[PDB]
Amino acid sequence: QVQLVESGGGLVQPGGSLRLSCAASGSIFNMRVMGWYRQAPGEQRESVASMASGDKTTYADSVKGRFTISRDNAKNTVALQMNSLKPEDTAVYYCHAVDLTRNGPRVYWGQGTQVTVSS
Amino acid sequence: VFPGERVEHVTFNFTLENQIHRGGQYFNDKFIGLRLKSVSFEDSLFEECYFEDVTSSNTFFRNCTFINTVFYNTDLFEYKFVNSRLINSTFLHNKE
Ligand SMILES: *[C@@H]1O[C@H](CO)[C@@H](O[C@@H]2O[C@H](CO)[C@@H](O[C@@H]3O[C@H](CO)[C@@H](O)[C@H](O)[C@@H]3O)[C@H](O)[C@H]2NC(C)=O)[C@H](O)[C@H]1NC(C)=O
Ligand SMILES: *[C@@H]1O[C@H](CO)[C@@H](O[C@@H]2O[C@H](CO)[C@@H](O)[C@H](O)[C@H]2NC(C)=O)[C@H](O)[C@H]1NC(C)=O
Ligand SMILES: *[C@@H]1O[C@H](CO)[C@@H](O[C@@H]2O[C@H](CO)[C@@H](O)[C@H](O)[C@H]2NC(C)=O)[C@H](O)[C@H]1NC(C)=O
Repeated sequence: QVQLVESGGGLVQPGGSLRLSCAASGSIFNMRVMGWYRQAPGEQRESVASMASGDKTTYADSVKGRFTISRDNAKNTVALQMNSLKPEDTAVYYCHAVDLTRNGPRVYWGQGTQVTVSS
Repeated sequence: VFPGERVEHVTFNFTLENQIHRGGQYFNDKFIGLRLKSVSFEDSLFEECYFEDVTSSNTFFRNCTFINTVFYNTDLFEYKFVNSRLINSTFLHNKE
């Protein structure tokens, strides 16, 4: 078990930004550091983005010019830079970690944080 | 196709154009950045396997017993995945 840390919820205006920072500690072995997902009222988690491994990234097309990911492995953290926050696009944001250890793949999820939009 | 064997962290980082790879055990697989076209896996097994990025096209999985497999970024969906036994399989992210 790797302990994950969630943060950064609350109201932000469109044109403003939030830094939602994933962090983890314990049993970390060159892990794929936590990417981001959006949980809606309906049972489902939309992918947002990930910079979890190497210096490369995959962002969802649905978050083009909206959600940017930057990673600092030396810290075991991932920062989601939320921008272009159109008022209807609210969600609970989640950190999704993947364990790449000797016992094979394992995954971890946080409880998520709620982001809403100020106007 | 030739009968597959059991490979520890095969990490076959080269692209394949062969049709089938019938026979598979693949314990602790570490496939990364492989672009399959016209490739199939039949009667294969995967335990603690990991896929990083596969731009699979026209490739499907038949009689594949995944167990504790994480795919991260892949092109695999039910469309490209034939009926087979899957347990504790996760699809973190997907591509268009
Ligand atoms: C994926 O793997 C995990 C762990 O290998 C599975 O979790 C286990 O699921 C079984 C149900 O199939 C549950 O077993 C429970 O374990 C307790 C432990 O004290 C025991 O009293 C009972 O046998 C009870 O049924 C439980 O959810 C969990 N058990 C453990 C020990 O982790 C999981 O089921 C696998 N995924 C799928 C889809 O089966
Ligand atoms: C793909 O696999 C090849 C072969 O294993 C890797 O090439 C090796 O790189 C190492 C480390 O520098 C060398 O010691 C070897 O001589 C190389 N072998 C061959 C056959 O070229 C290559 O780095 C891998 N590439 C990726 C992207 O993982
Ligand atoms: C799907 O594959 C499994 C094995 O990968 C087949 O079951 C095997 O059948 C042979 C028959 O000689 C047995 O010796 C093995 O012990 C079986 N293994 C398992 C895990 O059951 C099964 O028949 C295949 N089914 C189809 C429809 O292709």
